[PDB]
Amino acid sequence: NLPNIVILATGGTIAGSAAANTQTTGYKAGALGVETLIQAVPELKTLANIKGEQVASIGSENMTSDVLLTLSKRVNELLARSDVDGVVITHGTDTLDESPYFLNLTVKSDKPVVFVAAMRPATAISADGPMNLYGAVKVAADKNSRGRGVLVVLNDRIGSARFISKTNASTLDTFKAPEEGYLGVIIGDKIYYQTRLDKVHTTRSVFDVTNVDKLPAVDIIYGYQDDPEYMYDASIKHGVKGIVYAGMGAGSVSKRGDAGIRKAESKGIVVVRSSRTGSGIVPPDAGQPGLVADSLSPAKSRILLMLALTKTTNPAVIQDYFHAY
Amino acid sequence: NLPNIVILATGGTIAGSAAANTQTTGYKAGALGVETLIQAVPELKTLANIKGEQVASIGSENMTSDVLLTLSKRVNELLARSDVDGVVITHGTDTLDESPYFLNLTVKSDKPVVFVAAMRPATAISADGPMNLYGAVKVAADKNSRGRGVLVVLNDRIGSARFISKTNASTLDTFKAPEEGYLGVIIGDKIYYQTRLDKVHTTRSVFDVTNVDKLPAVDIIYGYQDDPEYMYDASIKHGVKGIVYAGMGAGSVSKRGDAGIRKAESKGIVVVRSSRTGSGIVPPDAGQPGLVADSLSPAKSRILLMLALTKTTNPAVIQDYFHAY
Amino acid sequence: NLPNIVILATGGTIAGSAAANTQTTGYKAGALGVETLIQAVPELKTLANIKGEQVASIGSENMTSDVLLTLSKRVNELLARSDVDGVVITHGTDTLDESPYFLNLTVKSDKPVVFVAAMRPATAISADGPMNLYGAVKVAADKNSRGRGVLVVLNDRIGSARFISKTNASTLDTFKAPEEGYLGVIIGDKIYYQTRLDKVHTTRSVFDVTNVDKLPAVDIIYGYQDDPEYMYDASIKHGVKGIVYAGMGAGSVSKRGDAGIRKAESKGIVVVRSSRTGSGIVPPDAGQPGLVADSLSPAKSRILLMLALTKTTNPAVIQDYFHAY
Amino acid sequence: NLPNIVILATGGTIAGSAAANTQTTGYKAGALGVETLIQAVPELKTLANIKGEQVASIGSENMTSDVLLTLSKRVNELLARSDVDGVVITHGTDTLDESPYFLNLTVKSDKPVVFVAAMRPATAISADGPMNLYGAVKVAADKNSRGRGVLVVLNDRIGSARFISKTNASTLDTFKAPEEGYLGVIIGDKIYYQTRLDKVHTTRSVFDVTNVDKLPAVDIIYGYQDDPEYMYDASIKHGVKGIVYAGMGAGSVSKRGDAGIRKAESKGIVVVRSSRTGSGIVPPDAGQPGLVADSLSPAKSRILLMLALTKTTNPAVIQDYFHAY
Repeated sequence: NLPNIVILATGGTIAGSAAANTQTTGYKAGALGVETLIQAVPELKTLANIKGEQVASIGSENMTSDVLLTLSKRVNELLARSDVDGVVITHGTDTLDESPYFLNLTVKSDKPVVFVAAMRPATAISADGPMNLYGAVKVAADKNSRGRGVLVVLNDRIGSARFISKTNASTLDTFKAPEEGYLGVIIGDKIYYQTRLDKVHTTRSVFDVTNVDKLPAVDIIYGYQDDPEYMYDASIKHGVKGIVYAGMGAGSVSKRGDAGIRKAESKGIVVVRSSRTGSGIVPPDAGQPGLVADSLSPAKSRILLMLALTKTTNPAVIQDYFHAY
Repeated sequence: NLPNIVILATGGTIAGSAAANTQTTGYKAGALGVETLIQAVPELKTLANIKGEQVASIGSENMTSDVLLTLSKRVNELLARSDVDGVVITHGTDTLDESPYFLNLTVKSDKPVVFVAAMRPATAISADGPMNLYGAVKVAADKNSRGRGVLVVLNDRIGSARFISKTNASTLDTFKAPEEGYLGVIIGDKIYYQTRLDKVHTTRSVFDVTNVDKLPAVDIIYGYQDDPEYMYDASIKHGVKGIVYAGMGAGSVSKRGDAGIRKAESKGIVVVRSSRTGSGIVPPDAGQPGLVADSLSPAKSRILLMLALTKTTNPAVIQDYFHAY
Repeated sequence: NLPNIVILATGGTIAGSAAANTQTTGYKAGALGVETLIQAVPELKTLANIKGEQVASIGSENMTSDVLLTLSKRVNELLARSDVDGVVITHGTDTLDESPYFLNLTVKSDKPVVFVAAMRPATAISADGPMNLYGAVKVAADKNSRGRGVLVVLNDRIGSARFISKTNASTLDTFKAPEEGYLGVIIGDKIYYQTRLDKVHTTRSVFDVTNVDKLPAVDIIYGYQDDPEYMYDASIKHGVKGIVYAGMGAGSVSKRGDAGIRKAESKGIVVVRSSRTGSGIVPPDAGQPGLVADSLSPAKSRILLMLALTKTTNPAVIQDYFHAY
Repeated sequence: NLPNIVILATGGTIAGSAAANTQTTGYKAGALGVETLIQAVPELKTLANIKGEQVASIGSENMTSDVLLTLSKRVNELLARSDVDGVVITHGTDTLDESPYFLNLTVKSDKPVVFVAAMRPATAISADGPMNLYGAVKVAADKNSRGRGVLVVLNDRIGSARFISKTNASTLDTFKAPEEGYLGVIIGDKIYYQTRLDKVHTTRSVFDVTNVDKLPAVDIIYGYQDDPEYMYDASIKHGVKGIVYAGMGAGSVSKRGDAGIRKAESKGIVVVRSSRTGSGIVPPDAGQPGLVADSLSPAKSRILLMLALTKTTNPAVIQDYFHAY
């Protein structure tokens, strides 16, 4: 009859009370076990019988690469059984830009992996966690929802981890993607799909971390009007593997940045040019240094280069990774 | 008799030749002087009396603050003359997020000041520089554009320096303000205003740069998963007078981020928290260090802090501007 | 000390209950009365001294000019009082395009008049009503909200009754103004104002229905590829005094439409040309019949023609109200 | 060994002319021919072997279904050959909502079929036609464009026909798909794809007009506050085969509208309910009459209904096409 699904908790807002009926102020978030959540929404049972686990309880601001490593692995572990049809994961709102994209490059299965969260506290007037969680499961248990990549579900929308991001600081509808749109929507208890991702992911993925201990170090440097050359000397003097330049316009550099990058490359450090605008593609130009991010954002570019460096260190191949993913 | 407008040049995309026709990726900017641009469109003389003089002729991504001053002083002295009705400045698009906001805070006259740029080489198949210029001048020569704050014209749109920025990396409809919209639009050789900036500016700005000669130093640090903290130590060790932070949401800070921000504040450095999303408001929170930017972007916030520091240091008074400007 | 405001209810998708709590669709609108709505949110009592009046109890789509005319009268002479600082109104979203704009033209006061609603049933898992209603009272209770026009608060945003509209059939963030933005934003128990409408309204309006009891009948015709010309005949043979056209391009006409308009005009009746695209300007064009709606949508345009015809019949004058209002 | 591409001209705004270089509101359309438009863009020779063929010289305002059925076949006939690789179609802009979706249901192949237009006259400053046509032939000639469905190309974008629509009325960047997005983009002489349509089309379609001479008439009725019922009889009394209801809210009908509907559904015709909002889905509702569009606009809903009326007449059958195309 009903399918079996597992909820993996990491903290967040959906599982976090405030101190007032309408308190949307800096409070302590992520203070809820996976046991209670079952309670609050007993309507979940009509959808599918569920089992819960506790993977952690830390703010998304402090989510770390170490955890993503432990998470991806576990995920593959449970997705491999016959009594596990899908997986839902509660997570923070501040870094939901990175976490769901990392598993997109490392889970080896067709069975659904869905992230869910909330902008309003669980005690706020008109809290969204309930209904966002309710629909996050529904898509998990759906047959048609298979083989579409890692998904993100908030505000009645269904979007891919390759495109979505938090576009506004504190609004309910922050997550979106101007250019790419959504995958599908959830209306009237029914689900409607509209489009499919046209990039490589999950199964066809070449990245595997079945047995990796630590990832390389990758920094992000902003580009502005009077940017400091010395900001570069640091990461270098700390031996990081790669650097992601979040630059002006389509990743342009000043005579101070054009200089620092070279200094870095010589030392064997890989650099990638991304934009600071928030949308669009950065094209290539032999008149400038470094490699070029496709239409990946600073945040997601770091997540790519980090895994692209455990495989190889050859520019050509790397560059070709940014256009295929 | 027709109006008196002057067009101060700086050269950018609008005045930069390409190697071929369809080539709109590899080129040189600040290669074509004012004069020629004036020639390319003989229809401009139907709108006003044009006068032009070069000042920079350099790519947008390499402009420093010591040059901005020169510009503000230059435009004020031209606006005080009983025989000048408006100004029109050309600039690149890369750092067109900063420049406009600077004059909008230092120019002391209700007479019109219009910035203008292009997204393709003047040699592209359907170059926009032409129509955008005629369109900028039309606005400046209007008698109703007076007292509206610094203006930026592109793609037939009229926008406010305080809100407008480059959202996309390559498209030509890149400049927009999702939550704020535009002040006016130009359709059919006709102008239509619809809203007015509701913040402090120009004629009523408490800042006056007319007698200084060197602005303070201000850096910008990014916020992401696993972020380092030696970045902060770098700026402290070089004498920065203030730091802008690009939070992960409502400006959240990580464990290491919390740490860095304090070392700086403990040494006389003022730090303002902005946001890496793109649009939105960072709210006050006594559970974190530094000040909060209203809804200004990391880029724009840095410009407002430079000036702030040339008149004070009382953190309390600094917070108030961000809310009013 | 504590301000005091009055609440006027007229049913709507915010007063509807449903068989279950997971029923987004399929509910009876206009089930509860103002009484209940206040009892649900005990926080309101901490913002002001509330009071209500169940003027009607229906659903958005059955609203009628009769009801409108009444509603405007009852608010005028209640804002005239000294014991009333502001008034909030509850309404469906199915026609919130038309109700706010009507009052925006007929209310004679600088005091706050706020419209509010919700997209999902009061019985639903995360009904948006409670918080929407909390904010509506909040903006009415403020004093810096004076002389701004008729406001409409929904989903934490403050939009002007002249630019806002339902842009999506079922989403919970359906009200927005692509080219004009929002006036302010409610965040962290604070309201932030950014812009001001720049067209005539309220106190400076020349339309006063105080001594009127019947408005002219106006229809709306759509423009598509094989549009028939007999629809105009049918409207002409019913008395109507004016038709709003919902043209294809920027008011483009068909052969069947040219013949159409041309026919009714001679029959002494005014026709305005609007567009079906949902935003933008409709330029003059002496080579095409009828007048031109500035940037008013078919519905906003119909509201402006009824009122327009109570004070005149001159084509020329009506053609100026469309550029100023 | 570049491909062979044919250009079927229909005239449109991309072939329009005027007097002064600044004219962009009063001009004749289609005035130019396929011959001269190519003479204007030599760089095309670089991409493929081209031919031109005139089929009409009117504007999008006057496109009747007669022509469409004619065009629909000449394309199929022209694509079944081997000396034909890709074909481009020059159109106006007023009804580019319709035409593309018509062919998307009737062409039986996998070869590219792209539409292209321009919002400015050819005589205009910074005219957008040339760069547009260049990018249009560009995609057709490419081989990774097969099996992706009919494509619309303007202002550097490649969007789908089941989603694209004219958003703004006069802007140069009008064509958008708020919730769906673009399939690909064109930056620096290189194509970038990212999204795939997820619905039945071209080949898999179950529609063929190869043996059709005349199509069934379908009219659209708008939805507003005080709507007339005498509007439904006008059609019923004229032999309409179908009616699309552009309903307020999510297809919401008014008391008067409810009567006119049943009144017709009983006589014999078929009726579908869409939205006047511009986007979103209309859910199923037993409490209301008629069929429900999926998330198709009134414009597109008609074409579909009209083509489905050449096959079956069973209500339940048709409701199933709206969910699938």
